[PDB]
Amino acid sequence: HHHHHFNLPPGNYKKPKLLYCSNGGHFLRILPDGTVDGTRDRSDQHIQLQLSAESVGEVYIKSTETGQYLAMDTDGLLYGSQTPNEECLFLERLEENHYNTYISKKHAEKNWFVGLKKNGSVKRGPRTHYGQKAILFLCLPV
Repeated sequence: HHHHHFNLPPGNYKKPKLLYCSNGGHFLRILPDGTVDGTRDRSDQHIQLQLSAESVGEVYIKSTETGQYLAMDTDGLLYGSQTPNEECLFLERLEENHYNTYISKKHAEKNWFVGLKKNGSVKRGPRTHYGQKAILFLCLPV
């Protein structure tokens, strides 16, 4: 049983990508200390990510620089995990036909997305929802 639709973006896990949030034009970054936030500096060595498919529609977002896994905790907070756990899986879905959205699999029913606010700060799960511009990402080439 699904809580969401199954419109998926075509395969793009071959090479490393940059998760660009159109909302404020920031790049998703996972700092060495496990901190996650946004930055417009495309030359930043920590915005380069590598997605991997676990199950059709399920992905892992990993830092090529530090090797950390993007993850969302029970309070809806994003962080960088040293090991893959059930909080690192995201349902990568197509939104508005051409954007990408990443839903916490663990909290899929509550509709918790990966989102960046216009000031580049990470948005909290419960504060995200369909229809926002913070949940709309685009995988750009490194």
